[PDB]
Amino acid sequence: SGPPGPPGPPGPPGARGQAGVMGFPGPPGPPGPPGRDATDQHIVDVALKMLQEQLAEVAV
Amino acid sequence: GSGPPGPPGPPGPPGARGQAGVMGFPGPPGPPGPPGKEASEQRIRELCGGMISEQIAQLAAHLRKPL
Amino acid sequence: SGPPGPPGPPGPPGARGQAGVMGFPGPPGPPGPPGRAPTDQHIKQVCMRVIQEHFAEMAASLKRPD
Repeated sequence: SGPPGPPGPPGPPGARGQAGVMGFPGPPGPPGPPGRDATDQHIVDVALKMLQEQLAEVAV
Repeated sequence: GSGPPGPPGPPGPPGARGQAGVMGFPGPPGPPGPPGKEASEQRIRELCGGMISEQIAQLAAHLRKPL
Repeated sequence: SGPPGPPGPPGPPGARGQAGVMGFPGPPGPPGPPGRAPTDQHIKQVCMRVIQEHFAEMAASLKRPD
């Protein structure tokens, strides 16, 4: 004859949420170092060659 | 008299999605730049031909001068 | 003798997902700038230095004792 029962116990907790989204791609690396500057040696070698050539041409 | 408590409720909602991942590592440094091009012999000869010739001529005249 | 109760309330939300995986590594950097080539003026300056540095050899080739 009596009153209906209580609402039941709260349900079980839900499953774990899906893992987070992948992070942003890393930035491009820094630019490489500057190439070696051309040294003066290749100019010195030729200048010395010309000096010898022209000095010898005065000898003749 | 008074009723049994109802059956257990429905399962809860799935948890919130995880936080976004951390940014990836920066790339490696680029390759070194190409070496500076050397001047050709012809280019050097053209630029220094008259200079060397004038210097030799001036010196030759100076050393074979009479007082 | 009383009716059974209504079904309980919806349960807890689940625990939050684990953090996402780190992103892709970045691409390699660009190649460096080229080395510098000599200018016409620089070439002339070097040539004049060589003449000065070997002026002794030049004089000797043109004039010696006796």
